Amino acid sequence: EFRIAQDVVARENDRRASALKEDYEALGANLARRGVDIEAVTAKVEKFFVAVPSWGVGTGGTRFARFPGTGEPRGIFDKLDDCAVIQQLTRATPNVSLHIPWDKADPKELKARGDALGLGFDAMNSNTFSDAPGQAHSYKYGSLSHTNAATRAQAVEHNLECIEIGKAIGSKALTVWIGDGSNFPGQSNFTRAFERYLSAMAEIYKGLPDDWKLFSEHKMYEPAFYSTVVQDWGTNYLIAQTLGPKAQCLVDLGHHAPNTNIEMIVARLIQFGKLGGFHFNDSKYGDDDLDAGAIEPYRLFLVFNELVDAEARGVKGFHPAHMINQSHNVTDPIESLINSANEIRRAYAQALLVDRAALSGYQEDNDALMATETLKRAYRTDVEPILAEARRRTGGAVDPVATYRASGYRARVAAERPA
Amino acid sequence: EFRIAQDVVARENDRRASALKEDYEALGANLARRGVDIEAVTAKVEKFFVAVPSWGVGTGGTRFARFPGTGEPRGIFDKLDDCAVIQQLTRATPNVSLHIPWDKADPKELKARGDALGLGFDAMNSNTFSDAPGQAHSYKYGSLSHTNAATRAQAVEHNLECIEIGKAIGSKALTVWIGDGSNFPGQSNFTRAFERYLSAMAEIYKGLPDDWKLFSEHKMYEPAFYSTVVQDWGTNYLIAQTLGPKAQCLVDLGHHAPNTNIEMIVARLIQFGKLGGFHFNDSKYGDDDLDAGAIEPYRLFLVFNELVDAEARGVKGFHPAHMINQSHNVTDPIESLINSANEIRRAYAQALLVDRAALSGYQEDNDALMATETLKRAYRTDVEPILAEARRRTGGAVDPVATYRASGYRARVAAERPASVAGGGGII
Amino acid sequence: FRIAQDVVARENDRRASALKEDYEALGANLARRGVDIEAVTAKVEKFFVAVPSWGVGTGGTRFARFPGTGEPRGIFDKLDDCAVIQQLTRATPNVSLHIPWDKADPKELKARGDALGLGFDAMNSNTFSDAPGQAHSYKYGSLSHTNAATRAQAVEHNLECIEIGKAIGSKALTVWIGDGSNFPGQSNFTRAFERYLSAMAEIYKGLPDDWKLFSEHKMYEPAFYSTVVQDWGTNYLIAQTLGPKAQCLVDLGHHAPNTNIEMIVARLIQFGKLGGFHFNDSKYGDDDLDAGAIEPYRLFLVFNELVDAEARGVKGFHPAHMINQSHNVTDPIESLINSANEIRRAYAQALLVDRAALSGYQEDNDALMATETLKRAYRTDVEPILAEARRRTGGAVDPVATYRASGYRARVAAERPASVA
Amino acid sequence: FRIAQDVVARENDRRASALKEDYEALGANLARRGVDIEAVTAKVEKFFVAVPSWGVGTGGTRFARFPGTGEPRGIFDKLDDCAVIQQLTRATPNVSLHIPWDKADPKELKARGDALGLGFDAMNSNTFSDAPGQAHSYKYGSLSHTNAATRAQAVEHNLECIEIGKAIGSKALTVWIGDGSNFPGQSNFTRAFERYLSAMAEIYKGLPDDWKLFSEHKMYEPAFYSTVVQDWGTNYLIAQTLGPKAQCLVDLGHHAPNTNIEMIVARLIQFGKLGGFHFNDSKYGDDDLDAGAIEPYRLFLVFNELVDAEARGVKGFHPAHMINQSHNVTDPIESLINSANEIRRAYAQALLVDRAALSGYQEDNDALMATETLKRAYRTDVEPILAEARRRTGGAVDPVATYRASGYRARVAAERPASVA
Ligand SMILES: C[C@@H]1O[C@@](O)(CO)[C@H](O)[C@H]1O
Ligand SMILES: C[C@@H]1O[C@@](O)(CO)[C@H](O)[C@H]1O
Ligand SMILES: C[C@@H]1O[C@@](O)(CO)[C@H](O)[C@H]1O
Ligand SMILES: C[C@@H]1O[C@@](O)(CO)[C@H](O)[C@H]1O
Ligand SMILES: [Mn+2]
Ligand SMILES: [Mn+2]
Ligand SMILES: [Mn+2]
Ligand SMILES: [Mn+2]
Ligand SMILES: [Mn+2]
Ligand SMILES: [Mn+2]
Ligand SMILES: [Mn+2]
Ligand SMILES: [Mn+2]
Repeated sequence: EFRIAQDVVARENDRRASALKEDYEALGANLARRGVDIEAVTAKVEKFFVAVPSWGVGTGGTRFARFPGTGEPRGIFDKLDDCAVIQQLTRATPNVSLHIPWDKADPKELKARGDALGLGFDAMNSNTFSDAPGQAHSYKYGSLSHTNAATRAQAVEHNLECIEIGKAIGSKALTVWIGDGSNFPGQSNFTRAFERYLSAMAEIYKGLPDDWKLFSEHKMYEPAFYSTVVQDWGTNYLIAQTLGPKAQCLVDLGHHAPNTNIEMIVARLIQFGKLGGFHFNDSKYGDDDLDAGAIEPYRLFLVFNELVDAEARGVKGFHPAHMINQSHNVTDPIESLINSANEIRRAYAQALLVDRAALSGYQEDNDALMATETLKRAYRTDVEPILAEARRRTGGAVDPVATYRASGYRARVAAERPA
Repeated sequence: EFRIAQDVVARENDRRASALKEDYEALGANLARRGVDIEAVTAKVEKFFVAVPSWGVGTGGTRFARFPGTGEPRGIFDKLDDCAVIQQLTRATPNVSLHIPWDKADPKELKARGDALGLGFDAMNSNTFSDAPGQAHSYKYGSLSHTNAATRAQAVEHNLECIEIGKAIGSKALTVWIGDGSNFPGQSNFTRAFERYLSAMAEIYKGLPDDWKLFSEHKMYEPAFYSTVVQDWGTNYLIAQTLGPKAQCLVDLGHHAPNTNIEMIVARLIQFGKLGGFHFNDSKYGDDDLDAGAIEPYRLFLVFNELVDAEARGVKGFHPAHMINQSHNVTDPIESLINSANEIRRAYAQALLVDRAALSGYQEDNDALMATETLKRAYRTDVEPILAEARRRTGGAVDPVATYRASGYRARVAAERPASVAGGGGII
Repeated sequence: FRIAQDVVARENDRRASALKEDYEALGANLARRGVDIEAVTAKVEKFFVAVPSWGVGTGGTRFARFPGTGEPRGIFDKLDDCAVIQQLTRATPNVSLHIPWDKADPKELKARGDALGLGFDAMNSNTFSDAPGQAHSYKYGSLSHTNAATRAQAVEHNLECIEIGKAIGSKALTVWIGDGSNFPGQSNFTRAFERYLSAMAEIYKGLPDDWKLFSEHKMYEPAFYSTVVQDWGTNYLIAQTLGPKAQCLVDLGHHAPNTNIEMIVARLIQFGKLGGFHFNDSKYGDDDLDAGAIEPYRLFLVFNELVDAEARGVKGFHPAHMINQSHNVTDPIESLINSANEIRRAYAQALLVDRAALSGYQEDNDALMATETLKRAYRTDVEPILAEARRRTGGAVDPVATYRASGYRARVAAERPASVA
Repeated sequence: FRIAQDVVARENDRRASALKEDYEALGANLARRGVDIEAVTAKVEKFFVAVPSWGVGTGGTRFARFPGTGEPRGIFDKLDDCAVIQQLTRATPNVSLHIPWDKADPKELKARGDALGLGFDAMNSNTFSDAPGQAHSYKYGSLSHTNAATRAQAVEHNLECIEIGKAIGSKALTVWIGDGSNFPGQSNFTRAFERYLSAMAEIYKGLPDDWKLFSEHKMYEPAFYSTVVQDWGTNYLIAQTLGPKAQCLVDLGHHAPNTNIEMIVARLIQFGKLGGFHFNDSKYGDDDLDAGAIEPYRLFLVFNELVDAEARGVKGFHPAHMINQSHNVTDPIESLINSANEIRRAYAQALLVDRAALSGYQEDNDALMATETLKRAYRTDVEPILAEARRRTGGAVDPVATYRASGYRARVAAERPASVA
């Protein structure tokens, strides 16, 4: 089925078709002069997918307040319905990331709804950073690394349950992010807490299917404000290496210390085969969870530059999971996810334009200026025509947000859902 | 009234009296050899007070979750009862800061309960960073600087109501902290938003009694994640200078960019007569709101060093409002506030030990090493005996938290108040 | 001509066809967006940024300096090199001098400038290092030093900078000092600032009627605990205290991690104290890297504030624009060329912003479309506009390629002896 | 003896009475706390930290260097000054050399060391700067340079450092390089690291059976975009890859803002790769300030992790301790004296932590009492312990006071020619 009327999509596409043809043909000619086939780029772009977070479909908030908009989803099924719009218009978000227990519901019904909407499911996300109804042990002082054996056991069991749910809907990975840490010096013994965490994760790994991957995710701080067990990529590497071949590291762009060179972390994990996936978003201060590329678009391009270089270097078996992990506090969640998915494809497309042979030459000759200008020649290229054409050719909209607004979807769900 | 039984306080004090006498006498002898009269220090420490936040006695949380403890206060009345315990045991927190509309209630009752508990009221706190039930205009996109005139008017009226409540309870100041800002480049026109904020604040200023002060509080980020209207002390100064004599700047320790020299900001505000007050807490990453001094005790000392320097140079018209502004997510709120107030008095006491004459001499001759060592000689001094003796002589506890736990207060209120439930924090 | 005209023409012709195709395509796209590319190119052709005399030589860190070939031996060699940057980019007609590094007969400096087609921007004083024969050391400070005689010496140095500037055509003095402390207690924050204010008041008295005095803040380095002029708040206090001729200079790399710099720019403009800019890029500290090489969007956002000021009708707004960088691992001339290009790039994109649309989205709190409105401008590849601007004004379509084709570096390497001691 | 024995004795007797009072008072307080002050003093007396030979000379920034009087020039003058620090603090018996700065006949160095009562700690190689006559420049890197001959030259230099070390009593080589990039694209992150690992493997082969190889990470400077060995994660990969003799060196000021450094220390210890420390303090970047002058609690928290290990004697836990600072505005000897003091101070306080009580509060999740347990130790003024340890071992009760009373600085100023009177 189609959440957005096909006639609206056709209408809004035809309205912008002439201009797109002009821009696409112009870009094609420019690229041809640069020895690049625009068709080959568009072909790869229409194959690039990034998962949308079920929890980012509703309006997000801070510890100070939540300001919901109209037609907020009542649950996971409404969320899937809204995710269907993002995929229909961008054609870059075929899979949805579920969060348990936030999205707990009959797995069979979830799969049924997903299939009907043309949506698949990406990595499952466990939640032991908050307490659920009737929970025997609280995670106030931790979960997988809690000092209490029974609490760690309960946390392990929760993760295994997430795996069961995922196996029923077609998910092939479990992402584990916990808030475990301390707010005061001395509250936790750094090493003992990490030892407890490794032991618990070993139990989860033992219950991990052999066609699944286990992603551990580091974060410098929040909710813990003094120390965090899985605080950075170094600790994360130790975890993945210790657990096994199926265990890898997930890199969330907003989880690093100020000024960190994140693209280098990406390169390092790839070199040692532990880059499991990404959580895309942008930020300026902390884990701001803003729309991808809205603050620092070049950094996003530089991360993708390392991914494309890995392919160019001949790295094998490298298929990192791509997921958006954002909070939309002051915009229509659907529009933000739409443009964020767009921005990720934008950075990817520009990375594909880098003249790898030229760059390699400038790197070997230590021609720093031309090496950086080689990256800029790709990054400065406005690939919007490629992104728009890719969408058009695949059933999407030339201008996703414009078509979304022309459809009146928000007003529609606002009337179908409570205030 | 005595939230904590006097027999328990006396008992727990006598149990530690012998050791305290020994430590106090030893420190007194050491200070004497250093030309300092311990009695003079203790006398000033007993008179140093810092306000406790009414909302601080309840367990706090993050956007990810909240894990309330037992006996959580139901409202302002329960909160005042808990604050009374902090004051009784530390004798450093006689005043409480209210937040509206969280603590809205009959002013007469608030004053009556405060007087009965031996508590006064510090600066009022307005709230236009969240929406209340039945509110006509949302603050989602701002309040005092919102693009919608009616929304700014509503925010102004709210602040004026806070002043009215404050006058009725004995308060003499209004602290204004808003989340106003943007999460995306272009969303807000920096200049126009600030102009709107200034115009609205001018209206609030007009409602200030002759003996009141208006404190604007800067914050680098959160809830706004790209830009914030009142983002730093520079913008804050422009605000205070523009509004008038009654307008000053409030400095919250955890509201600055990484590595910022906060003690210099304090000095600058004092120099230009705009240091309105402080919001004490500690942090390591962002506006962590941790227990004061639990992370960087020396920084707290350095801030107080600037305060004592001004307090010693007879800086006239210098009465900065001191307040604790913390969130207690993994401890008993009352215990943390107790030790936080203690740490603040600790930093103050150590600042009092600094040999100002010696320091000035080393500054003039550019003797950096001895200048810094002069501060360290004061900071390295364990003033706990002075803090404990000050509490003992004023009706407090030698060891506040030990006495608190010995009284069984938490278990008591846990049995009198309804149970709470853990839940999310606001992310979804 | 530092670079042979036949080389510039040859390299321009080689790229003319492609430039025509790209410029005409961009023109059509902009026309569809309601923008006149000719109007934008006409404005870009007139955007100038000053080149630092000290940036034409290779820079270094406290750990090492690795000079290249043909390093300029003095200010005259430096001006000759700056002439190359102006000839090829046509965006750097003025040079910033630093005293005493560039001390020389003002008449000779002026004569060399005129001969090369170069002017002089704001003068820069230096009381963050000791020169020979100095009666007092600046080890513990200069304008804010505890010793009155030392402050007096620093004041006289700044006045000498003004005298030199008056003779060569300069109209402003930029004052950046390292004054601060490395240890808590070493300095009395307030007294040090008062000392600074008194000294600057004396320097202000020496300013001609049409001159400006720019004070520059910096969070740290060389002082690692406190710095007298540490941020824009202190800087504003200085400017407001000194008078109408005193304004603040904003150096992009002098702010705390994560600082919203573009907002500082907006605040200073609102209160009429934005004197000028020191452009460069950075990732960690005051890295002094080529402008826009690290965070091109931030550079655009700063220019967005500058263009908005013009749109709001701010009167008498003529901020000074200067590049302040250190080239440690590249040919200084090439980096300055591309840095000047990046600055014009950000400026050009700022001009493309549909502010009519932006104002509507801001009023309606449509954050998504507001940010997308800025992005539609920023995502636009304005290189064809920059290249055409150069073609029309005697510059090179591809400045660095032309510079390399000219063999200029090898030429000066053969003419200039490398320092041995 | 660099410092006259009569001066040391005189300045000790002058402060003996007060010390007796303070030491006894602290001893009584600790006894009421179940702690034997003597056990602490005995351990403090044996805690040593190496002094950098280059640390006794005045340091500077990229903007300027302001030398003091009697600047030591050459390793011999430097060792003479280092001897003063050891004589007065008794906490710095070993000196760390830096090659080629300290190049000299090994037999002569060893002889001078023995004569002054000084030993030698880890050797430090230098491939972050170019020495005269050098065949290949390190401008674009050293061990990870793209040019094979340059990497070979860097490897040979490090092997030479090992040979010098073997001749003087050293048992480790610390490798810190500036290798990195200033621009995105300049370096291929992975290939540069591959080259580094291969080059380090060659240096590893030259290590005697009882030697250690310490690689040191640094976020930035001299590289301002990326650094090959940028953090502890990369450092761990290096040490684990090279072998048992390879470990990581943690320099306090080489981390990103807000980093929890004590956790990094704990992680390295758990995996047996904590080779040693480079002590100093900072507020902004790699400020290289006097240890504990800015954040004394952080220093204590680092030592809390060390003592937690020293108490149990963890496998592979025998960290080398070294001071790595730059003294730009103080007498280098005085700063090193007080820095070594602060290091012993933090160690002594960490020794006071009631581990049993702490472990209990950690298991019960009593965060408030757990942190208060650390504070009870940290708030304790251990100066009497540090002073008594010095007095009992031939040092000075008040090191800096004795240093000034001796007139040493004026003495060496009279023996050493400055650049200018
Ligand atoms: C939504 C949650 O946010 C995190 O990035 C933690 O900040 C994690 O990846 C998800 O579980
Ligand atoms: C509790 C609130 O927190 C703030 O510090 C803002 O972060 C403000 O001072 C109070 O209103
Ligand atoms: C080159 C110098 O560098 C500064 O930016 C200070 O860091 C100043 O503007 C100039 O004097
Ligand atoms: C003195 C040098 O400084 C470093 O810390 C690098 O910043 C290194 O450890 C030493 O070689
Ligand atoms: Mn994430
Ligand atoms: Mn996150
Ligand atoms: Mn506050
Ligand atoms: Mn706050
Ligand atoms: Mn500058
Ligand atoms: Mn600078
Ligand atoms: Mn080091
Ligand atoms: Mn260093």
